[PDB]
Amino acid sequence: LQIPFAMQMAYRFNGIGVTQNVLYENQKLIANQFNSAIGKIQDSLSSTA
Amino acid sequence: EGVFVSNGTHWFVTQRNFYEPQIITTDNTFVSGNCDVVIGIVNNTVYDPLQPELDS
Ligand SMILES: *[C@@H]1O[C@H](CO)[C@@H](O[C@@H]2O[C@H](CO)[C@@H](O)[C@H](O)[C@H]2NC(C)=O)[C@H](O)[C@H]1NC(C)=O
Ligand SMILES: *[C@@H]1O[C@H](CO)[C@@H](O[C@@H]2O[C@H](CO)[C@@H](O)[C@H](O)[C@H]2NC(C)=O)[C@H](O)[C@H]1NC(C)=O
Ligand SMILES: *[C@@H]1O[C@H](CO)[C@@H](O)[C@H](O)[C@H]1NC(C)=O
Repeated sequence: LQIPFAMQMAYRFNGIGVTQNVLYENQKLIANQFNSAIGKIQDSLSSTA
Repeated sequence: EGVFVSNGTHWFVTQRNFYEPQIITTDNTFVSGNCDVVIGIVNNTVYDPLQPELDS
């Protein structure tokens, strides 16, 4: 079933006892922390085998 | 609980796993802040169940 990704992430936050509005009020921060955390994976794997 | 959906003219809340459309009210929704922060918020009436009582 298709669903917008920022609505999937609100359901996923609601599953850890954190109220949905926490995502929508912080979506920029949460997206930047995610994109930055993915960036560290490439640096980690590139840094050492 | 559940999600907002529209049939193209009206907005309903409904549960995530079985389509059962309900009127959007202050009972089935909770508030937080003003319109300005949220990406993709939309405008609709939210019904107040107390108003028929305040009509008395
Ligand atoms: C979206 O849902 C609403 C409510 O079911 C539909 O509006 C009703 O339509 C019937 C039949 O035309 C009328 O008898 C009711 O009086 C209408 N109610 C209201 C509140 O307007 C609406 O037609 C649906 N939209 C579409 C595109 O099907
Ligand atoms: C939701 O509705 C409000 C009014 O109820 C809209 O606010 C107006 O928007 C225009 C354009 O930005 C401004 O010129 C008016 O001064 C606003 N009025 C108020 C009272 O703030 C708002 O644009 C609507 N939002 C959407 C997404 O349609
Ligand atoms: C949704 O995507 C369209 C482009 O397909 C864009 O014009 C619109 O502004 C977007 N709305 C939101 C809430 O992101």
